[PDB]
Amino acid sequence: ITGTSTVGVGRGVLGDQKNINTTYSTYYYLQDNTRGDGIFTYDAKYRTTLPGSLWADADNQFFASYDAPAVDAHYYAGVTYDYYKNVHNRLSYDGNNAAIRSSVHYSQGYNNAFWNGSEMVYGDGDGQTFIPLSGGIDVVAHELTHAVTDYTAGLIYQNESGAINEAISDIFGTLVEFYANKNPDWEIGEDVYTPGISGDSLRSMSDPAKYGDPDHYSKRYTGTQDNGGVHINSGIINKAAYLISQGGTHYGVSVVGIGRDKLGKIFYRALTQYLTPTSNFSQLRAAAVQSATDLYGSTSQEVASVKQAFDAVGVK
Ligand SMILES: CC(C)C[C@H](NC(=O)[C@H](CC(C)C)NP(=O)(O)CNC(=O)OCc1ccccc1)C(=O)O
Ligand SMILES: [Ca+2]
Ligand SMILES: [Ca+2]
Ligand SMILES: [Ca+2]
Ligand SMILES: [Ca+2]
Ligand SMILES: [Zn+2]
Repeated sequence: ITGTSTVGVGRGVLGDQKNINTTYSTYYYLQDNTRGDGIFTYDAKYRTTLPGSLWADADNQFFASYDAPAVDAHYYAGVTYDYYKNVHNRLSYDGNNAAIRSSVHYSQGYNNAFWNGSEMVYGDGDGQTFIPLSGGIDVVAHELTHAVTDYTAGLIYQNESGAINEAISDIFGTLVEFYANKNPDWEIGEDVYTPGISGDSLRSMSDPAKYGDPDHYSKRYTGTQDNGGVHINSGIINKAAYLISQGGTHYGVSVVGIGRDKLGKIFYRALTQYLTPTSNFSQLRAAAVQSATDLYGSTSQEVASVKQAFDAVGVK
């Protein structure tokens, strides 16, 4: 859409008011011209045909219930773009300011969100297991991060490399949640999962076992479902990442925490410089150790904490 940049206001999934970047040309569109080559939000209209229609509104006010998921997918994708640029100096997912596209209201009662190889897609949930998925900033950043991985390490979505792929998305989705300071935690999907149950979440990084996911390599899923447990074995890496940042004693192994910022720095560098499509857990350990060495020196505390964390979850 060619037109004039403006700013509209709307209400998100959780009922919060926010300003969003729009474009005016007869109608007001969900097109943000301020970030890279743009952020574009589409209406999939309860269908599965993608991307749908670029989102058009007559008055630049998005307070209708149908508007909510579009407001949050659009705003959160801008925050995520900002985190990557400001913290890691990366311009969009491809590092060259590629336009970011998202489609909301996909299918009917769809309990998921995904990156399709080219855009982000968000279900509205069935109203019980989930509310519209774009209302969770960690969900939005998890999605966008699948694009970053695809453009960098290219981790195949199955078995060990696939669980690394999932852990990266959970790790950066949590870092983005802390960055925006939106009631941050080490849990995934809490803001959009089981609207009737308080206190739960989809996965836990602090204690993956809480929901039945492994927190040690010896408890790894060896089966075939979920692409060989990509959403299951990611718990082993999630736990390692939480220990590096926060510290703690796990299975008798003590880790001194080095904080989130450094965790982000070491993970980003492993991702963009050392990981490959087929990397396994043991290769990730080597990658993280080498990144920390590059950044802080072989004899630093940072390197020491990375080794301890991996030894705690039984990776190597
Ligand atoms: C019950 C669901 C939410 C759990 C799980 N999905 C998830 O954990 C998150 C959403 C979550 C952060 C809210 N979605 P995802 O990005 O991991 C699903 N992606 C996904 O399955 O991607 C594979 C794919 C490749 C190419 C084209 C299309 C799809 C799953 O698919 O098993
Ligand atoms: Ca309107
Ligand atoms: Ca939170
Ligand atoms: Ca969270
Ligand atoms: Ca809940
Ligand atoms: Zn994922």
